[PDB]
Amino acid sequence: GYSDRVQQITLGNSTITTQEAANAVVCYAEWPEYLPDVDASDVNKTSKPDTSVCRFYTLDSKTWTTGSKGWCWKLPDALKDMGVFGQNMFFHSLGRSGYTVHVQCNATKFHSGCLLVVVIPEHQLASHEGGNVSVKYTFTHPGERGIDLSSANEVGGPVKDVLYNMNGTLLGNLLIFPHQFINLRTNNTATIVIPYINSVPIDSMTRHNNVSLMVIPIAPLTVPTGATPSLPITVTIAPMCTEFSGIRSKSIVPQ
Amino acid sequence: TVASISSGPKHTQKVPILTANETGATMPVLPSDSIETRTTYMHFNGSETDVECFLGRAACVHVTEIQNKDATGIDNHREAKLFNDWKINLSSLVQLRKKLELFTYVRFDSEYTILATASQPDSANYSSNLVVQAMYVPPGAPNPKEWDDYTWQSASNPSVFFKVGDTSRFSVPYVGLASAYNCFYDGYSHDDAETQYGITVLNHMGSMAFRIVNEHDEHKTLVKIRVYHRAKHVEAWIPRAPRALPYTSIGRTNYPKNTEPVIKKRKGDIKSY
Amino acid sequence: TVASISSGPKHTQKVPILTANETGATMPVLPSDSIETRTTYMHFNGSETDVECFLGRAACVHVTEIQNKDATGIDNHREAKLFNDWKINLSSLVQLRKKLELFTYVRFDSEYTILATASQPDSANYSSNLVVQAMYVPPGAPNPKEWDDYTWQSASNPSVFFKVGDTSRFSVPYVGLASAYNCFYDGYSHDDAETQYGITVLNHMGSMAFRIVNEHDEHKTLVKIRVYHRAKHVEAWIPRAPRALPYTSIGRTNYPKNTEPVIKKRKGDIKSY
Amino acid sequence: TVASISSGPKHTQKVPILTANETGATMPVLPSDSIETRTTYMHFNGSETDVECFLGR
Amino acid sequence: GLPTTTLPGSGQFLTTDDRQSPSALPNYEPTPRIHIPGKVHNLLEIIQVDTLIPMNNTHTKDEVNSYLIPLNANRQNEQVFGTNLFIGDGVFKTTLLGEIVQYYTHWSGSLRFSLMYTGPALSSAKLILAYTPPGARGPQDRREAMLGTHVVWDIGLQSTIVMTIPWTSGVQFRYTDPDTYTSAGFLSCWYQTSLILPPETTGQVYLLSFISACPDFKLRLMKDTQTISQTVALTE
Amino acid sequence: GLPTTTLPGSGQFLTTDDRQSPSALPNYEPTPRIHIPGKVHNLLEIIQVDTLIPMNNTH
Amino acid sequence: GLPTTTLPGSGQFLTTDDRQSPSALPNYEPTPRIHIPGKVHNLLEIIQVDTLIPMNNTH
Amino acid sequence: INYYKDAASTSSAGQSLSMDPSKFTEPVKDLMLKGAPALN
Amino acid sequence: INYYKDAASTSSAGQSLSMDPSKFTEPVKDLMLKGAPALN
Amino acid sequence: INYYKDAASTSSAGQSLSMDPSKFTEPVKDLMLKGAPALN
Ligand SMILES: Cc1cc(CCCCCCCOc2ccc(C3=N[C@@H](C)CO3)cc2)on1
Ligand SMILES: Cc1cc(CCCCCCCOc2ccc(C3=N[C@@H](C)CO3)cc2)on1
Repeated sequence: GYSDRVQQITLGNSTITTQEAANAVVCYAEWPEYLPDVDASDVNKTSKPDTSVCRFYTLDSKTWTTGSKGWCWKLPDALKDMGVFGQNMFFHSLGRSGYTVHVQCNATKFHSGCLLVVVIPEHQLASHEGGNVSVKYTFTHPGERGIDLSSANEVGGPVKDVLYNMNGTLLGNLLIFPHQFINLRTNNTATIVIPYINSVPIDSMTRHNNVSLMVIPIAPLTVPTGATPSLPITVTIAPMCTEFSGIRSKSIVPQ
Repeated sequence: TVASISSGPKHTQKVPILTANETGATMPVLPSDSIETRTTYMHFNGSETDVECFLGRAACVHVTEIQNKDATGIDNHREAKLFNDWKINLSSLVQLRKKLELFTYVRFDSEYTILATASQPDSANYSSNLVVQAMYVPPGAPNPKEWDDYTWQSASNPSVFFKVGDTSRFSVPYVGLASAYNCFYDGYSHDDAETQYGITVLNHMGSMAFRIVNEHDEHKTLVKIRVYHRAKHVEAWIPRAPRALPYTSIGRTNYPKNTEPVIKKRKGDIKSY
Repeated sequence: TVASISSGPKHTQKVPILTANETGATMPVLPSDSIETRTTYMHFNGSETDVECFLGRAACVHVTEIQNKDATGIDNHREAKLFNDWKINLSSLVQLRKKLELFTYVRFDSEYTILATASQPDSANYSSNLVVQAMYVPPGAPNPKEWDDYTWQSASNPSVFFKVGDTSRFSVPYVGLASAYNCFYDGYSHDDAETQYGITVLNHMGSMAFRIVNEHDEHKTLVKIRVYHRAKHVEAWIPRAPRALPYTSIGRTNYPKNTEPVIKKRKGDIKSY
Repeated sequence: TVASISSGPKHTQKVPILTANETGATMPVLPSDSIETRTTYMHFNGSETDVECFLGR
Repeated sequence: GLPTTTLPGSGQFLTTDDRQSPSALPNYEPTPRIHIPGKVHNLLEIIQVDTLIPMNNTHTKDEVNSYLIPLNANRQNEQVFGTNLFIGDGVFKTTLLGEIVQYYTHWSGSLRFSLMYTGPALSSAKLILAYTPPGARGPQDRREAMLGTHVVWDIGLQSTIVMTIPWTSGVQFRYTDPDTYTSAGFLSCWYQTSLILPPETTGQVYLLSFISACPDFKLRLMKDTQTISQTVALTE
Repeated sequence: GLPTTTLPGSGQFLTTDDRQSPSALPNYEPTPRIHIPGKVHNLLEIIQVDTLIPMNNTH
Repeated sequence: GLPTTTLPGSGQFLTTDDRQSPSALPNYEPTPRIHIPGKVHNLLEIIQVDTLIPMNNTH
Repeated sequence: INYYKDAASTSSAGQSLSMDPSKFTEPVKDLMLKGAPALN
Repeated sequence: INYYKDAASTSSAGQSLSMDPSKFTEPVKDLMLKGAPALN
Repeated sequence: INYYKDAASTSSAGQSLSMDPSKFTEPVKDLMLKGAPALN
C-alpha cells in the first residue's frame, strides 16, 4: 500500500509528511555524503553539529497569484539566519552541506496551475544593465526573502526576466537541471535532495552560493469560480551532512 | 547492437506510454512501445559526440597585433603596439565559448597554435623576416614595459620564438587552482559590498606577451597574431541550458537590453505546418 | 597462368562458335575454339585496371581565385573575391567526371590536395607571403559574409591554414548520406511539379570557403586555388555506357543542341580498309 | 603520502612546540603538534622545484 | 643522418588533427581531481533528457506563454496544433535537442514527443496525436491524420503521454538543416472526443509539450551552429 | 632530436603517389554499406561484355 | 628515403623544451667530481630552514 | 609512442565509451519501472 | 604502419584480385554450355 | 634513444627525488628529539 504518493522525511527533530508527492529527485543521482580524506585539503578537523543543523527550516511563505513571475532563493544564503545553522556559517572560515528541499502548494480538484521547481548549480546571474555591469553582493544575497522575479529592476541588482533564467538561457531548457513540477491536478509538493557540488572540497559559505532553488509558475494559476484568486507556496529546506571548518572570529558581511 | 527489436500487436494492462512528467524523469520510451517494429541494428557508436571530440579541435581564441617600427621617441611602447599583451582568457570569442558553457566545470590540458602573418600596408621595398617572441607572464612576474626590457630575458618564464608566417605550437597542462575550471561562479572574491561578481575573479590566469625580436627596417610592418586553442584530455561536469541571447562581456552572463525575440514566430497559426 | 592452351584440328558435332546473342550472354569463346593454338602464359595480373587504381590518382576538380587587397569601402567581400567559396561538387571539370560516370553508385574516401600560387599582375615591390585558410562549411552552418567574420573562428568546423606556393593535404571519410554516392538519380526531392530533376538535389555536400589571412600590403595579390581529389578505398556498382556527347551542366545528363556526329564517318565504303 | 595525520586533544609533559633556536636547528614542527588535524594526502612530489628543473630552461 | 622526403601538406595547420606537442611547463603538477556529481561523457547522454518546446510560437516577443498549448472545452473533431518535423528549425530550434542537433550535420533516430496535461483534476479529455511520414501533406482533418502513426491519449491520473516518432526513412540519415529530400513528416493533434470542464470552472486549460531523443539516435559530422555569432571580440 | 637529411623531391606533389593523410573529420562514422547487385572490380571484367560496332560508318 | 610530413611548430625555439644536441667538444673529458659538503637537490629542501622576518618594518 | 615526457603533451584522449544518461534522465529516489503506473 | 587513427586516412586499397565477369557476361537464368546448342 | 655519442648531448636529467633537508635544518652535533626539552 506504499504509494509513490505518500512520504515521510524525518531529519533531526523535525518531520514532514506529504500525502500527494510525485516521487523525489536526487540530483545527478547522488545523495549528500561527508567529505572524504582522499579529497581533503585543509588540515583542520571539521565540526559536524549533526542534528542541531540538519533539521528542516521553513522559510516565510510566498503568494502565487495570476500575475506571479517566479521566485529565486540561493543556498546557503536562504538559511544564513536559521538557528545554529546560521551561527556556524558566520563563525567558520569554510563549511560544506547538501540539502533536502521540500516545496509545498495545495489547492483543490477544481484549480489548475503548474510550477517548475528546479535546482541550478552555480547560477551566475546577469546584470539588467548589459555590458559588464556587475550584480552587487546584497542583490545576490536576498536571505530568506529570496528574489521576486516580478519585482522591479533595481540598480546593482540582477535582471528578473523569466524567459531567460536570469542569465541568457531559455526557460524551456531548465529541465536539463534536477527539477520536479507541482501540477495542482497531480502533485502538491516537490522534493529534491541536493548533494554538495563544487570544484573545491569545501568553500566559503558567505562569498559563494552553490545552488539557486527556483520556483516558477509555468501554467498560470486558475482558480474555480469566485474562488480567491491566489494560493500560498511554502519552501522548507534542511541542511544535510553539514560540516564546518576553520573556526574563529565571525564574519562581517556587507549590508 | 539492436536499434529496434521486432515487436507485434499489444492489448495489455501494462502501458509504458502513460507517465507522470511531474516526477522529473524522462522515461525511456521506444518506438516499439507504441507501434509494431522489425529488427534493425545501430551500425553506430556515438564516437563523434564524445566530449573529448566535441571540445578537441582548435578554435580561434584571440587575434591581436603588434608592429615593428622605430621606437625612437615612443613614450609608451605598449601603446604603440611595439609589443602588445593579452589577458589570457577563453571567452573573448564566442564560437568556442558557447560550446564550453554547455557544462559548469571543465578540466583539460590546452594545446595552443599561434599563427602570425605580416602586412605592409604602405610602400615597402620588401617583406622583412621577423621573429616573434611570445612570453608567458603569469601573475606575480614583471610585466614588460618596453619592447626590449630585462623581462624579455625570460630566464624562468617559458617563451617560444618563431617566424612570422610560421606557426608555433606547444601545450600547457591544466593550470587551474581548483579541481576544474569554473565555467560559472555565483560568488565574489570576498564579502565586499562593491567587489566584482562572476568568474573574472576566479579565472586568474595571467597574460601572455608578444613582441618582434627584430630591430626596425626602413618601412613599418604590421604583424597580426592569432591564438588557437584545442582542449585535450577533457572532463566536463553538470550540463546546463545552452546560451540563447548574445554575449556582452568576458565573464559575465549579461545579455544586451532590447535584444530580439530568440524564438522564431510562426508565419500562421499554432495549427500551421 | 595459361593465356592459351595448345589445341589441334577439330571435326566435331560440338560447335562452340555458333551462339544466339539474343539471349543477352557474351559466350566465353577463345582463340583455341576456332584455330590451332600453342601454349602461352599470361605473365600479367590486371593490376592497373583495378577500380581502386583507375579512380585512385589525384585529378584537378576545381580552380577558384581570391585576392588580398584593401577591403576598405568594399560592400561585398564575396563579390570582390576577398574570399571566394566553392559549392563542393565533383562534376565541374570533366576528365574525372567521365571516369566516375562509368559506374552508377560509387563509394570512397577522398584525399584532397590544394595548391595555391600567387600572381602580381601589376607593379609590386615584392611578393608577399600570404597564408590561405580554407574552411569546410557544411550545410546548416553560417556561411561567411566578410573576409573576417566570426565564421572564420571555425571553432567546430575543420579548417586548414597553409602558405600560398605550398600545398595542403588532408583526407575526408565518405560523407554520403546513403550507402553510396549516386552518379545518377532518376528522381526528384519530392513530388513537386516544378522541382529540379537529377542529383543536384541528392549530392548535397555543402561548400568550402577560402580566404587569405593576411591584411593588405600596398599592392594587390591574386591567389588562384586548385583543388585536386583522389579517391581511396573505392567501391563501384553497375557499369554503364561511357559518355559520348559533351557535358553542359553539373548534375544533369543534358548534352548540347546541334552537337556533332560522334561516330567518325568512313573516308570510303563500308568495304574500305 | 600523508600531508597531515589525524591528531586529537593533547595534555602532555611532552611539548614539541617549545624549542631553543640558539642551537641553529629548525625543528620539524607540524600543524598536528599544536591543533587537532584530520588526515589529508599530499598528491604532489615536488618535481618542479628540483634544481635540474630550476636551472634547466 | 637518416634520409627523408617531405610530402604535400608539410607545415599545414589543420584545426582537427591530433598530435603530440612539447609541454611549456615541464614538470608541473596539476591539482588533484576531487569527485563532482554530474559528469557528462557524450552529448548523446544529454539529448535524452526532455525539455519543453515553445510550440505556441504565435507571440510577438518571447514569452512564457509560447510554451503553453491551449485547449478549448466542448470543441469536437477539431485540431489542437500542427508543426513539421525540422528538428533544426522552427519550434524545435531552441530546445536542448534542437540546440545540439545544430552542432552536427546529419541525424538519424527516433524522437520522443510527450504532452503533460495541466487542467483541473475533475475535467477529462481524449486527444489523438498523429505522426505523418514524409510523402503526404500535413493532415487537414483527423480522418486524414488518423491514417498514419497515432496514439489516442486518455487524460487521467497519469498526467503525461509519450508519443514516439519512429524513424521512418528511405535514406539512413537526414540533414539537421532543412532539406526537402531529407524531410521527416508532420506532427498534428486533434480532439478525439473533447475537453470537458467540471462545474464552477472555466476557460482554457493548457498542455505542456516536451522533446527528447530515443536511445536510437545518431548525430554525425560536427559543424558550427547558426545559433550564435558576434561582431567584435568581447572584453572584460 | 633525431638527425635527418631531405632528398631531392621533397615537397613535390605527384598526382599518382599513395600515402597517409590526417582525416579532417576525426571520429565520424560513415553510413553502413547495404548490398547492391552489380559490383565492378576490374575494367577487365566489363570489356568482356560485347557491344555493337557502328560498322556502317558511311552516314 | 622515408616519407615525412612536418607539423605546426616546426622550427620554433621553446626555452622550456628538453632535447638532445650535438656536443661542440667531441670527446672531451670533464674534471673528476670531488666530494663537497652541502649539495642541494630541491628548493623544497632549503625553504624549511628558518630565517628572520623584518617584522618591524616601520623604519 | 610518446616522444615527450609530460602527460599534457600527449594527443587527444580516446572515447569514453562510458555513456550513462540515467543520472540526467532518471534521478528519481524510488525507481520507476516502464509499464508500471507512474503514481501508485 | 598507420600513423593516424581514422581509417579514411590510410593509403589506397590493394587489388581486389576479385574479378568475375559472369554477372555481366552471362546473366542468363538457365546455364549455357559452350559447345552445346544455344537454343534447344 | 641517444642519437649522439657524448654525454653532454643528452637531455635534461630526471628528478633527484633525493631530498634531505637535515643537512640544512638540523646540523646539530647532539641529536635533538622533538618533544624532549631543547636544553637539558
Ligand atoms: C610561450 C608560452 C605561452 C604560454 C601560455 C601558457 C598557457 C596558460 C593559459 C592557461 C589556460 O588558460 C585558461 C583560461 C580560461 C579557461 C576557461 N575559462 C572558462 C570559460 C572555461 O575555461 C581555461 C584555461 O605558455 N608558454
Ligand atoms: C579544411 C577542410 C576542407 C574540407 C572538405 C571536406 C570534404 C567534403 C566533401 C565530401 C566529398 O564530396 C563529394 C561530392 C560529390 C561526389 C560525387 N558526385 C558524383 C558524380 C560522384 O561523386 C562525391 C563526394 O575538409 N576540411
